[PDB]
Amino acid sequence: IMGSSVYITVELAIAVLAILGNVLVCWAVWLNSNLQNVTNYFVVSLAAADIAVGVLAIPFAITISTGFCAACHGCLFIACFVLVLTQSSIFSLLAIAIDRYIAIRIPLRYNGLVTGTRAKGIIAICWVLSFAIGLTPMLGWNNCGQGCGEGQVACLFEDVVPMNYMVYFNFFACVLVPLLLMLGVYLRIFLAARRQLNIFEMLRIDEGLRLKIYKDTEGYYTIGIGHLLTKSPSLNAAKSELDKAIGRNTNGVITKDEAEKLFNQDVDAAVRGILRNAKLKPVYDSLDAVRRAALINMVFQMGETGVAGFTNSLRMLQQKRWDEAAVNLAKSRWYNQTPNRAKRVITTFRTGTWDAYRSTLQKEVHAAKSLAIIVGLFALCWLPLHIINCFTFFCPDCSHAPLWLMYLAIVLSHTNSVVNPFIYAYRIREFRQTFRKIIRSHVL
Ligand SMILES: CCNC(=O)[C@H]1O[C@@H](n2cnc3c(NCC(c4ccccc4)c4ccccc4)nc(C(=O)NCCNC(=O)NC4CCN(c5ccccn5)CC4)nc32)[C@H](O)[C@@H]1O
Repeated sequence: IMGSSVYITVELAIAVLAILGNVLVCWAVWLNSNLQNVTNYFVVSLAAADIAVGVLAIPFAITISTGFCAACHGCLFIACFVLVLTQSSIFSLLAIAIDRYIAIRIPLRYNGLVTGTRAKGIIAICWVLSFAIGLTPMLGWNNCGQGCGEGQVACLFEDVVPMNYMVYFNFFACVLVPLLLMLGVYLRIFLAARRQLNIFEMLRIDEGLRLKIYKDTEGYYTIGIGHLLTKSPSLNAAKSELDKAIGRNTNGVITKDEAEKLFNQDVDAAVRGILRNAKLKPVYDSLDAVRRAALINMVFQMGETGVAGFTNSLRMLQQKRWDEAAVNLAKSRWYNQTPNRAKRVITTFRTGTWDAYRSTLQKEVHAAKSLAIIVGLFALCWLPLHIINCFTFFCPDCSHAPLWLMYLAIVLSHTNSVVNPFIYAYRIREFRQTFRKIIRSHVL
């Protein structure tokens, strides 16, 4: 079997899978309303980039390898488009990555930051950037300012696209940097996923963390986790009290480190409050650190009068009757009014461990494994090819990778540029379910 014949065959087999698989992803997002959030706007956008990679880029990439005599600029144009379209995937994959970072690590600012308007804008930015970079060769940086006769060359990627372009501008800027950002995103999600738990993380999950001043339920300026600054209607008075509490000019913004110093002051304040209260003091003294955190949690929610309202349930906690206490607390107005928060706090009371709060993280251990898969593929599929280029460009004298290896590298580059949404999308239950619903219907 001819080598070239095996290349064209595998490459078109990829072309089709790309089309079929990614249509599938856009189909799912079209039916299921519950899939029509903003993340999936980035997913579809990649879906689409990848469809054009399958329908256009791959056929042009094949052409580029046959070496027929073409007008240099005609063959430059074909070459450029494959660069544009593969470029679009990479960046579009990166928007997906950055979308996830914000959704997992700064979830209280995600809506008012990645809205539908901005998403569509960011997609414009990706596509415009792809053209800018991929069309650069045509604006002059190319291999034919000065066999086949005059004006024509053998149509092969390396005959029209300069190797210094591909290494210095394209590799370093359009593969290495995107990859490196994706790596940092993965790692930072991972550290969030597997974070150590304590009273600070506990209340962040229940109340949120703000690093910037916001007006509250009833118009009062606040910061961190639940920290009232002033009742005064002035942002300027608010920031002034913030500076006095922190110890520098904030301009209304703090660090996570600093909001922990605040939270701890508020905790000390709740403990002092509890110690003065004769209905709570004994219950608090009898408990262990983690159940103490549960008791303090209720207080931050209801104040101390309210917590002292649970006479029966407080009694049972003092007598160490955990299951009997849990059931008692679950009958309240508190449970019915805010059930998620209460069930987590009641489990904490039942167990003396952080389990209820740990489970809240399993959805981001999920997200981190996904990013890991994407980034690992991405490195696998894009590096051999660009590493091959660098060796050719820096060390032209030295031993070559053999033909089948160099060509496999291209095949790999195009596999990632197609099967990327699908893996991300396949690992989500809501997608996986919709896939099944089409497959056992419109197909059959
Ligand atoms: C977002 C970024 N986008 C991309 O990276 C996309 O752009 C395309 N691309 C990116 N570098 C590409 C690239 N490097 C050129 C590289 C090479 C060649 C073949 C396979 C992989 C890499 C090369 C290395 C060394 C010398 C010249 C080119 N060759 C092609 C592309 O068609 N080659 C196929 C067509 N040529 C050829 O058979 N020449 C032959 C190969 C064997 N000979 C050798 C070998 C060693 C030394 C001298 N002579 C004679 C020339 N395509 C590329 C590819 O589709 C990527 O997905």
